[PDB]
Amino acid sequence: SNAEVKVKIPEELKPWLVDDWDLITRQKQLFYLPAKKNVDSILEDYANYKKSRGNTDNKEYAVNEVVAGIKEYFNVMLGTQLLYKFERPQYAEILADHPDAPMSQVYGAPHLLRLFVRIGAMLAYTPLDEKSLALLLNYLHDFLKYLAKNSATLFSASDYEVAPPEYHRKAV
Amino acid sequence: SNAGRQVPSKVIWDHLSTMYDMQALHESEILPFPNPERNFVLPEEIIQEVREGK
Repeated sequence: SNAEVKVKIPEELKPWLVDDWDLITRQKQLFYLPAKKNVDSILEDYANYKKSRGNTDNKEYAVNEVVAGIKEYFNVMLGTQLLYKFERPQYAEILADHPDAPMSQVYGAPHLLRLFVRIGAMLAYTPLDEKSLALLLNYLHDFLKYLAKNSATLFSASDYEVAPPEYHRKAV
Repeated sequence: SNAGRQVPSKVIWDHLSTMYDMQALHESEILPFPNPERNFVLPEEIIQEVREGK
């Protein structure tokens, strides 16, 4: 009966969420490669976007640190709460092959959407008031709005390649 | 572990909270996040909205 937080994940991006899921589970495809269109770059893109429309000091750092918040929020969930058990092989693979590159970079945009899906659940166990949460969800939804807007040239799920039987040997 | 300046909970949310007097809340309820390893799965409502929506 717990009154958990109800956050509407952008229905523009719901097809993409199901697509990503479909790829991993149903299509048996994995994302083993570093994307150039990465989370941090999109974060910066959004951060500068809010500044280019209206050059301000007061909202500048606001966007800046909220973006940094998404960064750290993503870092604390990426490999643990935002990953499938089938992505464990590719995780260790990419991590070993590119131990210099951050996971917020290599996993590209597709893995970004997962953050908002799990964050709403974890924030249900840490319930602040409606007002503080509202400002958080405000900027989160604002980001998601822009995210979905540019999503056509943002997300590339087509990089998911079907994992061969020999690759499955690292999942069993 | 190393190169970790305490917690982001009091560097980012430091300003965010002080700007909103939300300090109270994030001081009483701090963010450690003992986040375990969990298979991401997907909420069924999204799946049915996309697939079974018609």
